[PDB]
Amino acid sequence: SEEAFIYEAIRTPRGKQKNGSLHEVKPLSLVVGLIDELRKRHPDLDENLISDVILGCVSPVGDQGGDIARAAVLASGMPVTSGGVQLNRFCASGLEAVNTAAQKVRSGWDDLVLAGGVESMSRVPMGSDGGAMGLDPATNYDVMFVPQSIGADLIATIEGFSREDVDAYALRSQQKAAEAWSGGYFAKSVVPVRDQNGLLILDHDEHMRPDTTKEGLAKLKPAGGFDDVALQKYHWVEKINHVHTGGNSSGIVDGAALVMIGSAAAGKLQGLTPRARIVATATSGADPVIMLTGPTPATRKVLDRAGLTVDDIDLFELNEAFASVVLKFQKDLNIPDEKLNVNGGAIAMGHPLGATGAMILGTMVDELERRNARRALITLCIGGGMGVATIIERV
Amino acid sequence: MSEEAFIYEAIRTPRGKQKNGSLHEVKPLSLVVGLIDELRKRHPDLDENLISDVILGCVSPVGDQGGDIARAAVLASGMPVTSGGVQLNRFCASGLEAVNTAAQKVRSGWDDLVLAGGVESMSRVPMGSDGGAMGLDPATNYDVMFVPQSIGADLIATIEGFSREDVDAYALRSQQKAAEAWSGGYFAKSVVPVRDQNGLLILDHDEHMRPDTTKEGLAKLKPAAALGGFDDVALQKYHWVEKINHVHTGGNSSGIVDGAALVMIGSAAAGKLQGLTPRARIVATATSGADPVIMLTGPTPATRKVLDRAGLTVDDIDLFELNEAFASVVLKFQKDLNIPDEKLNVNGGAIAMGHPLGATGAMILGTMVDELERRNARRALITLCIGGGMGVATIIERV
Amino acid sequence: SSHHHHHHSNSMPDNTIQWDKDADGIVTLTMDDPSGSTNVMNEAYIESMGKAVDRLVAEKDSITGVVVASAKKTFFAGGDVKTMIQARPEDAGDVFNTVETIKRQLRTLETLGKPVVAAINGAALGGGLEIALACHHRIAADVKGSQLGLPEVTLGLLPGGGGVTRTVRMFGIQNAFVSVLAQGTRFKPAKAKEIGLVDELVATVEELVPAAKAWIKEELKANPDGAGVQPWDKKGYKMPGGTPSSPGLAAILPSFPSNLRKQLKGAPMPAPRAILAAAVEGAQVDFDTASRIESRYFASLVTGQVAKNMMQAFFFDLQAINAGGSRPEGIGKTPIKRIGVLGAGMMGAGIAYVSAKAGYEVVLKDVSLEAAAKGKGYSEKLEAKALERGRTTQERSDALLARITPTADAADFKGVDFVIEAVFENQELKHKVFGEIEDIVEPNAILGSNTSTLPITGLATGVKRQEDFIGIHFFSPVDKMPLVEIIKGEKTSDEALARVFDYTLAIGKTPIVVNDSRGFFTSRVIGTFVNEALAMLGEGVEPASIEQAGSQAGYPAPPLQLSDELNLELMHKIAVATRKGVEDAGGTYQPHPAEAVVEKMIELGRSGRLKGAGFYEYADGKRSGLWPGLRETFKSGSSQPPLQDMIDRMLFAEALETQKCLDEGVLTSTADANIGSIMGIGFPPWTGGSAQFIVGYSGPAGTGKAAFVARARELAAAYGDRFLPPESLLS
Ligand SMILES: O=C1N=c2cc([N+](=O)[O-])c([N+](=O)[O-])cc2=NC1=O
Repeated sequence: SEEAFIYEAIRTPRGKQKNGSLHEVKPLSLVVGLIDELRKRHPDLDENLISDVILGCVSPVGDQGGDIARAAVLASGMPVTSGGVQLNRFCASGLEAVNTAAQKVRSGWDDLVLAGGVESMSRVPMGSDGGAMGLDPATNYDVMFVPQSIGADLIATIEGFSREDVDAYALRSQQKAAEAWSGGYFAKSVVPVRDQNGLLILDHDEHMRPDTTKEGLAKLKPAGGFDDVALQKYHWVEKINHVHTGGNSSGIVDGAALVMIGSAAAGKLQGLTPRARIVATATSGADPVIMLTGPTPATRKVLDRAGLTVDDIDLFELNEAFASVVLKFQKDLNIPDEKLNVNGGAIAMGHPLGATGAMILGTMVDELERRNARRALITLCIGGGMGVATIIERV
Repeated sequence: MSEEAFIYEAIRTPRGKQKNGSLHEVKPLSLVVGLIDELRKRHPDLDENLISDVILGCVSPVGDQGGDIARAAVLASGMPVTSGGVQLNRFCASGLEAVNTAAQKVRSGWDDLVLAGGVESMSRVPMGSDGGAMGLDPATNYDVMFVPQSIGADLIATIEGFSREDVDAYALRSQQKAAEAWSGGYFAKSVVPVRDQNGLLILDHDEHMRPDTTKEGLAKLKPAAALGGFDDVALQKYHWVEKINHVHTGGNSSGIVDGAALVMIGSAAAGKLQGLTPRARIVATATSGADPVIMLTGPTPATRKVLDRAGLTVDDIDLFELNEAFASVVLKFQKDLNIPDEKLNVNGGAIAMGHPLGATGAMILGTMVDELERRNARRALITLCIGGGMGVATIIERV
Repeated sequence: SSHHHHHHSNSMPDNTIQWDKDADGIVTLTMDDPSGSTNVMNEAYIESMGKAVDRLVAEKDSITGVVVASAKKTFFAGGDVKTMIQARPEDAGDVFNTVETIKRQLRTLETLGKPVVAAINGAALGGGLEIALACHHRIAADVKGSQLGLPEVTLGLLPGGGGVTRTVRMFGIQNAFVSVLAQGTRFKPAKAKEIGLVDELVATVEELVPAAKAWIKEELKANPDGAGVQPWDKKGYKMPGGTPSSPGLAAILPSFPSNLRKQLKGAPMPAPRAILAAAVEGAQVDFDTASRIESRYFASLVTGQVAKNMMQAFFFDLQAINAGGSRPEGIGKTPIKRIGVLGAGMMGAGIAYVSAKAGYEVVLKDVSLEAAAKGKGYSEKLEAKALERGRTTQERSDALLARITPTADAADFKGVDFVIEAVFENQELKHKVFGEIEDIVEPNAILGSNTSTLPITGLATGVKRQEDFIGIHFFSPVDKMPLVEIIKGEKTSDEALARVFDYTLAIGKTPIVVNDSRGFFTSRVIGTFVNEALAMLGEGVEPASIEQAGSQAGYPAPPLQLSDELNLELMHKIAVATRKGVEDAGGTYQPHPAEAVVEKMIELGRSGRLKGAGFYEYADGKRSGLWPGLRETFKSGSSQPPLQDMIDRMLFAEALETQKCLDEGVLTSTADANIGSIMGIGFPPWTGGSAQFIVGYSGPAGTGKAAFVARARELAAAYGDRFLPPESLLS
């Protein structure tokens, strides 16, 4: 019934893993910093009308345990009635939080919802939470658990993506990310992180290597017998071509992102101006061994659900977990090259698991408005073989 | 808000006790897969490809409960790989939040058939194992006056004037109604016994129950936060209160147990296509909160909000189900809304049978679906207090 | 990245470190700041250590070990308070960079690959101990007066030169915070070695540098692989008590902030909680990341208001008092031989104990030998508790009690040159008691009176030598209260001021000098504190809230509890004397609203703890709890003002009352007002004193004197004209 609109979409800069600027910053502080920015954007906002705060977090332990979303509500002084829930759907958690917020707004039982995610991978490395799919031999031996990097190398082997092909995609991601920063595209959405004294800690995406060359990408080296496990299922493949390095894979970084979502009435009541409308969401899946093929049926599903086709979509934003995944996605749906990840992706700027979905979502909200374009489709692959997709329409 | 969300199945495991419990040897992933296999047994021809998501509440998602245990259940149980799997954590209401989120996904129209519930193996993954952004940050913990739930319950009893005999009288009442419900066969078809990989019985009853509980036995227990300082912190906010009367013991508080629950939620068209009979309808859901130091007064504004959202009053509700985290919280809830006693937790609660954090919300929800059918009544309202002083309430209507 | 403050472009600071390299390759850094008698962590030190640390790296091939020593009586004490007290919020970047540069030098020294030994010859406090903690081995000389610790929390700061980070990695979070950091405890060298702060001791200072070079030579020969490597820089390091992620410490970690909040009673003291945050956060990351977090919390305290309050009082105000700021200029000395205490009550017995503990022969007279004997038992009871705690030997305790001679005969005051009377608060009684003794004592004896309210000028007429009559006001319990309020009568000579001034320092207490005026400074100001609380009680405010308000304001005792020990009958005749002075001068007395509550409790037979019942109940000599009939008597709960309003009313009443004492000439300096209010009546240390509270007030509406007046006018419009500020505070 109700229509869900995006009113604000902001994110922190992404600090790198080794000697990163955000390593001294607790993930709770990353979220609270963005809450304080929204207050600066709308100081007359009646926070009592915020009914929930939904955060994605893939490793909710230690600094990220104990429902970090509720911690953000209390630490930031938001009303105690503003809720706070943590969710984990692996890489899509940030976008799942946005989709869930939109679906709660559509049901009419939530008025104004904050959504996003947070992941401080330099403080809480992935796998810190444990898990049965990895640490239980009975079920690990059955689901054929394989790290996602090997799934990506397998995709490049089947589709025929050479080492030069995946490095060529990594290069343009660096080029397009550098062009977006220098062009001022991110000047409004990337909120610099500061300490309790106001001193600057970080104001840009440290993981970026804008002086990347194709010759440098070739010098890089690729990354338990998991190769034999994957080839046991994909038996028609004799050998996996390991083409993925740290230069054509997503960067491990720290960051957080927030998105404010509400109904037209909820925004009008609070003097907010809508920026985009959530058209449709979808969730699908694919092979759990190859792992990173979920986005293709999830994108197909969200298009049929909205009565749209690829030709109706202006921008395609797929998370750059690995270069072959994006090239597989581009090849399958025949995505024009000038519509895909136009402002660079995780290869250049980093992939802070729980926050990524909300970051690339807000990235398309800005780019649609900047280009004065109509529709954008956002999707992420997920560990375990899942897929989430979202279509937004500029307003 | 177009599609109506319906409950088609709601089952749970028995709750195994903390010390020498029957479920201590059972991985929490197995407790969920067992419930999945029970749903297949009840509907062998259901096209599992129409299940679009599996949403599990879990308050300590670490170790045996980390790595998106909902996704682990999908893969381990051989469910279609497109059935998703998401873990959420909203403290005590995680189980009901998962159901509420499942229902809200169906109402938006972008999901067809969703499994929802929770899992908590507290004998294997104790409360607090996940750490906590508030606990590991003294700068946060100092500002937001963190107080454990047991002291908020004592503070509620002090303000409202609930004596040690009052809270123990409710605790006796919960043990009795729980034993009557088990003896009367009420739980025969919803409590799914846990078995090993050979089919051997492990647990078929809520072994935390103490049906021979007496008033005198409860009075002999000692009050329960053993480090100190939290009383002073609490009274720093409630400065008009002089002394906290610690009245809560292990016999009038929720039991630490292991368990899991699953609920199947879908649209009318979804159940019709799979040949399913709808058992009840999700009328309305709500989320509110109250004072974070008292923490456990959150259920009251969430209940008034879900009643107003559904256009109902207390009189329109036939059964009230509130989680028995602490006896004083229930007596405060009953006192605030003038809930008739014959309508409140009519089959017992967590004091008798236990409170498996992430799964409790779905357990007491399914308890009301079964009791509405057994009594042929119309409406039931289910609510739970939450840590950090949040509240979740849900109204269901028998179909 | 640099070891220096500047890296661009007249005037450079002097050198404070001497360099010396022996034939073995052991460099001896001898800190000797020519600008003072104590090495301090100022800009001259930072530049001097920067050159030395640069030189240690450049000549590392010819250097085998380092020794850090001092040429002063002390080792190294404190930082530049004059600079840190001027740090504005905009100066946070400069403060941050300074401590980061300071720790960058100590970190290079620490990771030199060579053993560094600290030769601690004297006191190593604050920044001094932080330099020693950066060394791999610490040797101290067990000399008299030597103290070691990190007492910056007492100035509203934290150990920002690695003190937090290193102690936590030496002792764990809990032990470092509780034993060293949270209260800035000082340790004698023997205690320092016992807790792990110091490794070895020597009897004299001349053995230090040789023993240091000896330990270097043996460490190189015995442990060549781990020489110059701190425990936390080894691969298998495991923090004592565990890291925040270890299951054992994680089980009790969330209770650390609540326990600290219990200790502080909810008072607004930010430095302890900043230390706890830096400690815990630092233990989650590497040493260098931990150190940088330490700098950010430090900069947060230095630019805050509370640190400026504390630095103003406990450093500048205290130093001015201890330097004879209130003492008459040209007066010599006059040693004391025999002290004569009149009265064996709690006051007189406490005065005789602190006088005997200082090494004086005391004659303790009372009306009966049984009474004087029970007075000396107060000293025996404290000595017996110090024997069990092990703080004094049986030989030293026996000599202490042997200096107390309990008597009932006035002739036993023969040869007494210092009289301290502590009898009942009654003029003609003190007149009588002094008359019985003025001719037996020495003709040059000081005639001191421990009076709370009666003016000294009137008390002086009861003796012959009024020039030697003076008010020497102590505070219960005397063995713990550190202030002495010296009251100058009209006839009191300037020499008598100095003799009591010198006596106060001899017994280890802090003096203030006050001109004669009934109520003096302490009693008058503390009266407005308890009167505001009794006003709130009469207005219908809950007693539990009033007590909570007093504790969260920062007071050591809540006001209803304190009123029960001041005795309400004494408060009654205080107002009766005030009412008589106004009505005899023809004026109209405006009674304080608290007077109606006092007379009410008197009528109900609950005049205080001394008579068994007051605002609290008392059983077996202990306080039981708030009297249940209190709520019914005053309709408690009918008035529910904000807690901050209750807190501010108590603080502002004393702050405003202090300003009057300064205006009327009762006090002579703001230093005496601040320390006098803190050490005398227990004004909260975070305010820096009742005078500093005005110039440094901080509320939601602003900061400073202007914001104080706005809040005072806010309180006056809602609670009464008594909160109106004097013209001295207005513009
Ligand atoms: O008992 C009843 N239950 C009902 C349940 C529903 N329901 O919604 O499931 C409805 N209805 O649909 O209006 C009407 C009902 N009328 C009744 O009398």
